[PDB]
Amino acid sequence: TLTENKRKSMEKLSVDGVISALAFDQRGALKRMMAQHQTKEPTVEQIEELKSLVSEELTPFASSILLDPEYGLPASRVRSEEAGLLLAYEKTGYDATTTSRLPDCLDVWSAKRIKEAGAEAVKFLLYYDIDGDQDVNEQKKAYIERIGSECRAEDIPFYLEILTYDEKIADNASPEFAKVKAHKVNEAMKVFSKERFGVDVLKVEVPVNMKFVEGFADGEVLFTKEEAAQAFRDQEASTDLPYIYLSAGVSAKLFQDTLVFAAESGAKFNGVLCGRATWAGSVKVYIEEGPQAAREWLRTEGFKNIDELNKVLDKTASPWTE
Amino acid sequence: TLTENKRKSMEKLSVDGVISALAFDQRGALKRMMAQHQTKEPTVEQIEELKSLVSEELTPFASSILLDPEYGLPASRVRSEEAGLLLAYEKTGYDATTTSRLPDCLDVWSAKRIKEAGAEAVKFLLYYDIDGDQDVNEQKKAYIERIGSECRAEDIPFYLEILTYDEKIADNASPEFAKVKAHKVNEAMKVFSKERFGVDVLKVEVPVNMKFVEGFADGEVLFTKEEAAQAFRDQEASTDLPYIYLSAGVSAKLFQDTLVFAAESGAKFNGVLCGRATWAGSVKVYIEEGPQAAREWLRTEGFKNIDELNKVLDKTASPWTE
Ligand SMILES: [Ca+2]
Ligand SMILES: [Ca+2]
Ligand SMILES: [Ca+2]
Ligand SMILES: [Ca+2]
Ligand SMILES: [Ca+2]
Repeated sequence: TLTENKRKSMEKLSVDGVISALAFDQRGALKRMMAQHQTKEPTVEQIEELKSLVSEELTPFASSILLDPEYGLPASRVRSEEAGLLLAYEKTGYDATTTSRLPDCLDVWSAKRIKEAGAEAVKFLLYYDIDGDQDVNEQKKAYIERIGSECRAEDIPFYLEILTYDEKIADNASPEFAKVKAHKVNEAMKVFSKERFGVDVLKVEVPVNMKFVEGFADGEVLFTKEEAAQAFRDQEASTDLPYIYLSAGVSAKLFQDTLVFAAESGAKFNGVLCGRATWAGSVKVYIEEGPQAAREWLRTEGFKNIDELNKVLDKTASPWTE
Repeated sequence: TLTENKRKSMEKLSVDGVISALAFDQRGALKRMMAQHQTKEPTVEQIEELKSLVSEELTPFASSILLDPEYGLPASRVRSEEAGLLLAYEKTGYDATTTSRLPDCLDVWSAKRIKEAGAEAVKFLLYYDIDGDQDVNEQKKAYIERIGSECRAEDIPFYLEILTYDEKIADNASPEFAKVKAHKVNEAMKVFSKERFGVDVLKVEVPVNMKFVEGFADGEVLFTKEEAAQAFRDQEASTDLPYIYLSAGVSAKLFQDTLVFAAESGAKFNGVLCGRATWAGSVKVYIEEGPQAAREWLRTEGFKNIDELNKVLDKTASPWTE
């Protein structure tokens, strides 16, 4: 049950119980995208500006925006007044030399400081392999307990993002991983739905790799529609917390088709925290043609993209408000 | 100020508003004492036993005991029913290679787990140099905010221990450091007394190296008694929080003399988190004549030691109930 302040914050992040949030806390990933289109290293000024442009042009069409404290603070101050704010709390990436992918908060940040920076939610990404090293997972669970406790104290919603993996499978897009994905996703949600983690909303993957599902696949078919549908019902049965989907490994259209398939299957998901697909194309335009050009792209292609997603969400998502 | 549960825990940690706590969360430092008679590397059993012996024999005469989650959990279960329990949350020691001495919680622990382990307080040691790198201190302040937040959420008193140092002064006991100690201690207390850090009790050094104070000094004299007394008054005015003294670099007798002097100077300290000198003479006896001998040393010399300290506290310490 939400405290008064957490409920107020949840309300600021959604519309009629549905979270239609724009994810733009990309840091290293965004810089790498930018570097594709110019010779000089992308600058802090360029990065901050592009985030500000996306925030200004697209938040009128989003219930909230997720930004990073590193480059995203100016962008947060120019968001639509109707849109709420989440700030990321985790350091990006993971050590490729090991399989542990341990969580680490930004060095000079705390839940209190995230709140003071005007956020209505603390977001934190955790990599989790339910079948992995038990001592590694013990450390991960302890770390999430601390964060959930911070958020309880600061009275600010805790959005926990879970990205699954397997210590022994290098490629999550592989058929090998696809066969175990539902297990990884749904069992991880079951663990992190425990009261002791203090989570208010789970940001999670769809529990199936739709590219291998009958009727969605163009190549090999690993699952029938009924099998895929059962993975969604299992996911729904894994938690009683609000949860929202992130998009990965799929085209904007497939993600939208997945949202429809999810709702048809019985998943009562409560929205999305989705980004790249919507503003991606503006990065090239910003680098090559400049800010005003980027605005124009966002006002046209950007809007068209977010609009189509919104219409789908509007007919697929269920409200977290019971 | 204190919530109902924090106050109840605070009361379990003290007697008549005075904290006479036995500090015994030493880890590496204790097995190293056990160097006498190097019949192999000290056993985890031995370490857990000595801690249990000390706990069972001495806690009847202390208001609480501080243990480490590493070796001290068995010890904590055999503590007198009249003594409260603090558990250490920080990893011991620091990197000698660098000057940052960054804090770091025990990997598989959280304030929640500490509370679940039966503790009436979370204790955390932070090394702080008020004059050191500004970014390092930013990271340290953020870290303490997080812990302070955890403890608020779990509704458990937060005991912050501050050990001061200087990035550019190797020896803590040097005359050079002595000349700035009061500055380091008192200014750090001012910082961590701010509401945002959520500290309930400060465990701090006396703000002067008494080994250089007129009348207390065996060798050269750096300060008069009036200069020392003022440092104590400055310390009293650096915080409105309850604070207790740790004993460092001095004999049991000198520590006790310092308590008297502190009180005479106008310091309203609320007890101590000490006792290493009360059980110090049993470490050798334990690996010399076995468990039985140690118990006898504790029931005799041990008791005398802690009883003697208690009598000084009765004449010097002020109740935190203020
Ligand atoms: Ca609208
Ligand atoms: Ca308006
Ligand atoms: Ca539950
Ligand atoms: Ca459910
Ligand atoms: Ca007493």
